[PDB]
Amino acid sequence: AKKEHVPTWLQNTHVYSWPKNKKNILLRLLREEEFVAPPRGPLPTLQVVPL
Amino acid sequence: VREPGSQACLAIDPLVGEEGGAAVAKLEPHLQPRGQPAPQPLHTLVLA
Repeated sequence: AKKEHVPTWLQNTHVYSWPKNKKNILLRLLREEEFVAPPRGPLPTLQVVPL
Repeated sequence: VREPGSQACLAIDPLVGEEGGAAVAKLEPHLQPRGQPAPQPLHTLVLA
């Protein structure tokens, strides 16, 4: 297949090539994000120094 | 004339928490390998 063979409305989502992206396909089916962001920390405390 | 001694300007610098920040983690599924004796589809034929 080639990109042109994907129906237009399907091009608005992720397109997985096989067998290149089989791990990505499995992750998609498992409904788990491939990258897990660390929790959002607190806003850094702000330090002021005179001049 | 007045002296800025007491009224001097202030610089600022955040207290970044990067030194103690957790890292971004990548997930990989442990594929059940076909290199190991994984099963296969039993395509059947008939001896007539």
